[PDB]
Amino acid sequence: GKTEVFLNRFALRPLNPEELRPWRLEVVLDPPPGREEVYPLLAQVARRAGGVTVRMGDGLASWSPPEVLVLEGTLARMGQTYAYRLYPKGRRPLDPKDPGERSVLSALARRLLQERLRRLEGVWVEGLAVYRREHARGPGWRVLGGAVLDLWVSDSGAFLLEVDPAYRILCEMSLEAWLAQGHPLPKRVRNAYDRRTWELLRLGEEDPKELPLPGGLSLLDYHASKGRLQGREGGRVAWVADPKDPRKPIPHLTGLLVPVLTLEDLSLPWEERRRRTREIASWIGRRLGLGTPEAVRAQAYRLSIPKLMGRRAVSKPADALRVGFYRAQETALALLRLDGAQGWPEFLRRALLRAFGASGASLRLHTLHAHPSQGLAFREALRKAKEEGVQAVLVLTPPMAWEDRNRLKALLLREGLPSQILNVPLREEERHRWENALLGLLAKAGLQVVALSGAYPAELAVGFDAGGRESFRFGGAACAVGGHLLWTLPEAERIPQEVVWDLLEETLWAFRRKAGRLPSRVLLLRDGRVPQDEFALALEALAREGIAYDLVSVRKSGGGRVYPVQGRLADGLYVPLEDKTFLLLTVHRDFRGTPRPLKLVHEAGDTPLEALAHQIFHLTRLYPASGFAFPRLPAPLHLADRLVKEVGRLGIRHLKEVDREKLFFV
DNA sequence: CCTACTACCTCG
DNA sequence: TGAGGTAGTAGGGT
Ligand SMILES: [Mg+2]
Repeated sequence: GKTEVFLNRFALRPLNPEELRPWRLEVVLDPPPGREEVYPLLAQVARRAGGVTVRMGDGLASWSPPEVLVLEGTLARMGQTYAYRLYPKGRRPLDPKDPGERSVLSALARRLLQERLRRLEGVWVEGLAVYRREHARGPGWRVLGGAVLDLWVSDSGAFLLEVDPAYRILCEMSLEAWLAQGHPLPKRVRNAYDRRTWELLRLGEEDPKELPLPGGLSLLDYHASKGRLQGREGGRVAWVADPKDPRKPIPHLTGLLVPVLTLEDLSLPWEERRRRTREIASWIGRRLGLGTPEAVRAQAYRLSIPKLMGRRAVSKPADALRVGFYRAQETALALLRLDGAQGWPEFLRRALLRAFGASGASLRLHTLHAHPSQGLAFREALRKAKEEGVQAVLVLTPPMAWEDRNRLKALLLREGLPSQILNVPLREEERHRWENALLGLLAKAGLQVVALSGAYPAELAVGFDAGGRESFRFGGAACAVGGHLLWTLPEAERIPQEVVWDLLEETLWAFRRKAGRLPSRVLLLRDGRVPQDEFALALEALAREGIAYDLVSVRKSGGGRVYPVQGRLADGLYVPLEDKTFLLLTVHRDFRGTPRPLKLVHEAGDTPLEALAHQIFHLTRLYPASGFAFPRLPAPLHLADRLVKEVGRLGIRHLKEVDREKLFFV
């Protein structure tokens, strides 16, 4: 079932010979810099030279003639002040089919765009973003509307425009004028004289004229020495703290600070965004000399709608609260009220009783008559509950302090009980909140509430997540789904490539328990965010235990946007691009702006791409703790993310007191 | 490319 | 602590 789509990219004219044959320029820096310092330097030199020049190798490339560039000059990096001399080395014709050359050409194109935007009338320009309309204004502020553009070169030697509409919140005032309008104090603020930012702590009346500043002159005298005040006598003392270490305070002036405004002190329907993409594309196209922008169309396919099921077919995990679960053994749940009231609110008890009745499962509801503020007796009531088949506890409480939330969760978890919080006051009308809480509680108690009916290539699908930003050197989490759902952690700084295999191996082991075999083929999912080689060991071991596998990277960005040529916009959209890579629009709702397609890469294995798309998109529905909206990412990745978030939150790098079939972290 | 924060709007 | 995605904002001396 195929269709056709638009991407938010636009084809423009092919590059002329002069652009294919740009000026090449050698660079010398006195003093000669190191090895891990030369590149940032060269970029700085390229900005310094002026014109449409970029870095190429250890030199520069330009579309502007040497005669309008700044050939000799002075510069300052990390203390070392350099002098640079440029030497024209002729014109080097680059080929777009060559990736390195094309990368240089694309840099030159981005430069071209930036320069053409800078010399443009009537618009408000910032970087590669252009803003054309005032969408809102207020006493001292503004919300501009426009688009973030991009411009690169295809391997075919042609320009490519990318357009995505956006708003920009701007402040037209200094901090003092902002405060003089009676507006509240912003959390973040900026130097009016440079780009450094701070967090605003408070105000001070320790007058600016008489405020000693580390050996010598005063606040005012200091700032006036650097010619920042430029005549004007600045405002009152603003106490500001550099974002890094908020412990140490630093004096400043409200007349030299500019509020950094957030929406705290603006989304578009897909159809509107499509429109404005078109409009802005046309305008930029006219204002450049790039020609007529022609939107790139792509072949797409409509994946089949997943068939969720409980004790009867279902559309969302909430209807299982009426219809019954997929797998429900006997359960005992327990209530703990941190407020003053007693017993279950009747609607929760009723919903639980119905759901279990319609599943042929027994349900026991215990009520903990103890308070978290009794250490010993509370732990005794806890163990008494646990020793009577209690599998999870629901917590009715006022909004908790964060630290107390963490403490309570930790305490209950260590005695062996996963926990769900639901805030009071709580009306029966607040349907989605307590239904969501109930689904969460059920999933934490070990229940399989929904499952996918269908034939899937990989019997087991596991997704990973790292504790560190860029390696698994700190661990450490994995989640899997058949189909039953499990999680895995490492066991208390390690060789990054070993952690991954540890997680995968245990996962396979749990599968060996509950299923009695090893899986035929498996689906390995990673959110990229890591080098591939951290998986090499796992890939080889997988190929050594005789297990078939696929490795797919799943990224949230870099796919741009996808619109339909005609008709309505739906999910289950699979857009093939080429070599092992594809877009996948997993999730969308009308009121929910415009969807952002996921970008997926097929790194290992050799299963048909469409099949992988099918299963991944289907796993989009298997997350059981939402219940009204499906996650954008496949359940294993979503769950893995939540798991490391919760491990970091609770600090449970050592937790062997809870079963791995229970999803305590939702 | 990635995270975090708050705001918004609904509830496959 | 209900949760989802899409928005905006930020981040990868004085
Ligand atoms: Mg939760």
